[PDB]
Amino acid sequence: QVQLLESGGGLVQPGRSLRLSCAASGFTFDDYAMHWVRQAPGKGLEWVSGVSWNSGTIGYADSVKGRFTISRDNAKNSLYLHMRSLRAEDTALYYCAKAVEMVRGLGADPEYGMDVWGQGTTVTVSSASTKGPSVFPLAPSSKGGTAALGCLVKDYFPEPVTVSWNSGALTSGVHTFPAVLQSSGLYSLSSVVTVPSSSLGTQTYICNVNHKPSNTKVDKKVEPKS
Amino acid sequence: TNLCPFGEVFNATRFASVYAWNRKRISNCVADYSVLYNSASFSTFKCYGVSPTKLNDLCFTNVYADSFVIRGDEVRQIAPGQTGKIADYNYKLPDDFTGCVIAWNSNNLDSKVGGNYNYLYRLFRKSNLKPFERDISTEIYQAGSTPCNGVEGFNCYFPLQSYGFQPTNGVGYQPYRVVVLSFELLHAPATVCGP
Amino acid sequence: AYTNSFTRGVYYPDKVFRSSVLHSTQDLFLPFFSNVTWFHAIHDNPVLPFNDGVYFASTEKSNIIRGWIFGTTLDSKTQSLLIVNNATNVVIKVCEFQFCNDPFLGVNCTFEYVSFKNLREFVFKNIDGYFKIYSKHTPINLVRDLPQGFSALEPLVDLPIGINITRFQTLLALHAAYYVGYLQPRTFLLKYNENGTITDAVD
Amino acid sequence: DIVMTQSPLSLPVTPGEPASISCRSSQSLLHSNGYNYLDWYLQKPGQSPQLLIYLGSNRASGVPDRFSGSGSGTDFTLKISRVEAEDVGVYYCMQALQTPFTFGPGTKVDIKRTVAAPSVFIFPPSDEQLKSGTASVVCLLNNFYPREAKVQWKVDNALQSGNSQESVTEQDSKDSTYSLSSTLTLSKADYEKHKVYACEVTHQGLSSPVTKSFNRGE
Ligand SMILES: *[C@@H]1O[C@H](CO)[C@@H](O)[C@H](O)[C@H]1NC(C)=O
Ligand SMILES: *[C@@H]1O[C@H](CO)[C@@H](O)[C@H](O)[C@H]1NC(C)=O
Repeated sequence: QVQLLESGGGLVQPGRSLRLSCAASGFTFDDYAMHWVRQAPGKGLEWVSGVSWNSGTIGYADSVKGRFTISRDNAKNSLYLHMRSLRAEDTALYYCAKAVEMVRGLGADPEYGMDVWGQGTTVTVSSASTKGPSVFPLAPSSKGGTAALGCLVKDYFPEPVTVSWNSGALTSGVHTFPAVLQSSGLYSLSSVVTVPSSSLGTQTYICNVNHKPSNTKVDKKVEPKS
Repeated sequence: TNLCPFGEVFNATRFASVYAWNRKRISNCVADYSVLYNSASFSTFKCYGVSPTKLNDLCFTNVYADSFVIRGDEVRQIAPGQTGKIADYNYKLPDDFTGCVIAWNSNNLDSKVGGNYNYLYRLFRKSNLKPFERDISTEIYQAGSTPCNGVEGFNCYFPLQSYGFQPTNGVGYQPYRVVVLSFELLHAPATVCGP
Repeated sequence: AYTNSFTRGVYYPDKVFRSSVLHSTQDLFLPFFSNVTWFHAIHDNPVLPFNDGVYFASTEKSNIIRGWIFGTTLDSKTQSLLIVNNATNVVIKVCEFQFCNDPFLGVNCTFEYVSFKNLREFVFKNIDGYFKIYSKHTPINLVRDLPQGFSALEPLVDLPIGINITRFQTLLALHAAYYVGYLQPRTFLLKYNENGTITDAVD
Repeated sequence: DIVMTQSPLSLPVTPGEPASISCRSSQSLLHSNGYNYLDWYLQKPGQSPQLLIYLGSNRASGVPDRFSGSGSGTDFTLKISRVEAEDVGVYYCMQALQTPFTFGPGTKVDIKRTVAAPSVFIFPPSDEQLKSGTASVVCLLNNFYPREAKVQWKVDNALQSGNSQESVTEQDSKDSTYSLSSTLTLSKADYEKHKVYACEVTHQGLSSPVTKSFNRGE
């Protein structure tokens, strides 16, 4: 079966190089025009580069022209992308896609049809030492009906953190939002659950934060304070 | 009667650079040499081993097509003799050659408006090539007696140099596409024969 | 343990018939009377050199030898050639195989092809991207050594790959003996007999 | 250097109702062959995108016959005759005429329901933000439709900007509602100066934008 496996991701400081590699398995590798397409985090796609059947590049995107360098190898069924002089705006997923029309199968030669897509890598760029999360409480407003309370994680890097409530049992009424990015690169997010207010002043509610790279599992007992 | 796919090599949208010239096999066909000679688009059709007018009755065991893109001036360095620079560092022809060379201008296609970069040519090698050896490897190359610490500061220059290929230069500099046919009559049953 | 290679190693260099004629040709042969390396399979399978092609003689009554791995890198790096023979399939492949040591069952690819009671002797050569394998199978009843006698060596197969090979390694089945010799550029005089089969040669 | 646009920007569809989407260009993509080079692409939530239509209308391989493509010149359309539960996500149109290629901003297709109003909450910084110089305020909006809604961060009528950010979640599978949350961060030099802080929400379901305010000290 057709497979498209890419590799090369990892944290890289700004002003360095990387070499992404996409390997194809299951078809005439030299009988399709490959493409490399980025995907910004939580945004739309964006074409980056491509290469035709005869190892002839077809130009790069307008805002990236000057640094990226594509190359292809039909003997080893591989497609390489060298990247130089990075900036903080080049963090995104990267897929390597394949054309549809076989050359000489019907005017000109074909370039469209990005049909088969591999699961992209997760290239990222930043300059910040790995710091642990800070956990903050969000007590009920104490205005009550079903009032909501939560906990907010701030200044952590990198992803992913995992937040649960009541050690894992409480699942109906939870909400956790994606990790927004901040000024200094230290991320932040929060989670919140809604519980009956008459059931706030005496029950037990704990949110549990787990950070894998920093190797921590912190507990937070959230209750109204007055 | 199943014709052979030459149209997939001459009508190639792009042509590999000179230092990584494409090298394609062809076998089990009936090759049609009538079109490749009568065509009015070429500007240099030359044959050394066998004159073009009698290719319709020579059966070869095998045939190879080399394809690349070179400068307009330097097309006069693809020949058995006539050594120089490009034939000395990138693609050297064997002295007892039995084949043909087809070179034609592609001013419109292979040249962009602001300046191209996809085409590179080798420079600064250790020793002259040998017939048909392909050296795609890039390693930082030294100039003088200096330890090469991955440093290229007047100590070890990067070999490959980039063609400009501006669309407004004289006829001596616009790109020319080159396809070199090499015939082989090795000991084996004839695989290809013109009709 | 070394062995005296009496007269082995003479094959058909040219594909043109001859008859009852003495033809003197210079080629890459195995010199008469060399010391061929022995290998015993009790309780070897090390990496051998591939300097100038290889004459590989396998004496067999158990059929445990299975093929050959040719290359220089040998771990999913370059197109390392492989010959594998199992009960129905004789596969010649040049994939970049990902299994470090002796890939077989116990008891990044380009091209592929599919087709002490006996002596199967092969010679492997590589010229101008043509990998040529010349084989011969002979019936013997002897348990000890490489026998004394003369035979031709029919040219069997050629493969269009064209890679630099400096080492090779035979392989077996998990849960015998064989001999190896190397080739030098000699100049023989072959006696093509009446039907056209090499009946003798002088080095 | 060709810029596209799509319309509508985001539309809610309901199973069993035909869908229609228009992609517009700047230069007509009619090539010398007579083929338009536009392509229509789909992305499901949480997976790699997939091809829908190539060469203007030519249906792609392996997709059902429920999609239709039409148009020419500078206007093309995609119509889903019988939409179902497995047709949510993002849609893009891609040119293939003049390199570099381009992708449209993207149309967001989701499941429609009855309009619902958000529930609004506010959250001031704790006592852990009184010994750390960093003060954060969080406004929370849950269980609202549709996607569009907007917030003002108000401090003594002096609207701010830049420093306040926001984030939203995916559509809840069962009741098909959204949740938004905004955060405002500041130093320890002005937080303990201004008194009344307010989060203002504007949405269709509310007659007037709703202001939830808290006072300092109290
Ligand atoms: C395609 O190749 C054929 C055979 O060489 C030639 O006759 C024809 O003019 C070519 N057309 C192009 C350049 O597309
Ligand atoms: C195939 O071989 C190449 C050699 O560079 C390697 O990079 C790649 O990971 C290999 N992939 C497989 C299928 O093992």
